Amino acid sequence: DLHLFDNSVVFTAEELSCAPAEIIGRSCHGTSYKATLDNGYMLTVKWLKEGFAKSKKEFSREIKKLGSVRHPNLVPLRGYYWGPKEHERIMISDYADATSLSTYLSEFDERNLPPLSAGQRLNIAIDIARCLDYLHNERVIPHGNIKSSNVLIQNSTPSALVTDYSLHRLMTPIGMAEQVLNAGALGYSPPEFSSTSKPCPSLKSDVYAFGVILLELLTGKIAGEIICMVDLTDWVRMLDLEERVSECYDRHIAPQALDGMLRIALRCIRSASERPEVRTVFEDLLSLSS
Ligand SMILES: Nc1ncnc2c1ncn2[C@@H]1O[C@H](COP(=O)(O)OP(=O)(O)NP(=O)(O)O)[C@@H](O)[C@H]1O
Ligand SMILES: [Mg+2]
Repeated sequence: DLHLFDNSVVFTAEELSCAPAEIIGRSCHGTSYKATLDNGYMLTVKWLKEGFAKSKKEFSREIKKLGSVRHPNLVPLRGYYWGPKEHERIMISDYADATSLSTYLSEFDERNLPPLSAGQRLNIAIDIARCLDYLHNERVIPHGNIKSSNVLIQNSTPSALVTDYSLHRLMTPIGMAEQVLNAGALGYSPPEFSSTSKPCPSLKSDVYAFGVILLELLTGKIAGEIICMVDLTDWVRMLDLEERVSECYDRHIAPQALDGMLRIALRCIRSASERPEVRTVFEDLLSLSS
């Protein structure tokens, strides 16, 4: 059983299974593969861990809502595969020849790549806020899985792409708990998640996680790395109170835009009640490009 949302990208279930496939990576959700169709079309084949996918009726209903979600800065979801076995729960999207933000930030020196300039960092940030603006305001659906590994950097336009959106919409409580736990471990969970036994990703949690991304863009540090002081967000928050915010900036980059980005990032990581709406954040990041 293979379902395609549009007639734009068409293939068989037997064509997908007999396609040259290579592992992209593994996560809390499951594993990602790159599949190359006969005509050159490249797809992302994301297998959800067994027990993570909701029952067929709910999953189909929820994923069709996600299938209609389209934005230039969001990677298109083309379909899904539902097989006779319990492990055969696959989400199918476009494949982008890119490098993720976390891979760029951590392994840029090892690779040929030059560090991201101050302008590129502002640009990535605007492309992400643009996408969340649309999700939050027009579709009223949270991403809920924001992390630097879900931000893709490509040479072609648009420079930044957001992937793996709204997965909590398709999962059992088991699936959702594993996602929240992993986001907590990586540092993307807001302070209100501590007060709940079973917290759910939301429009509010997205703005928090977006704040952590802005901090990774500004410092050049991955969110889950411990710092001698300890938390990335705590580091910046502790440095700010001690009048030492400038010291957080990546040594590979100070343009006023970085300070603008910092004031926005700090607003994003405040309590739910003081946390700005995503349109305000998008507009404020956008004013920095002028
Ligand atoms: N198209 C891509 N180009 C480059 N890197 C990618 C691409 N897709 C995924 N990656 C990276 O490969 C790894 C696996 O991606 P993925 O399977 O989406 O897991 P994740 O991003 O770690 N977590 P999640 O998406 O929430 O399940 C991550 O380090 C991604 O940043
Ligand atoms: Mg991903």
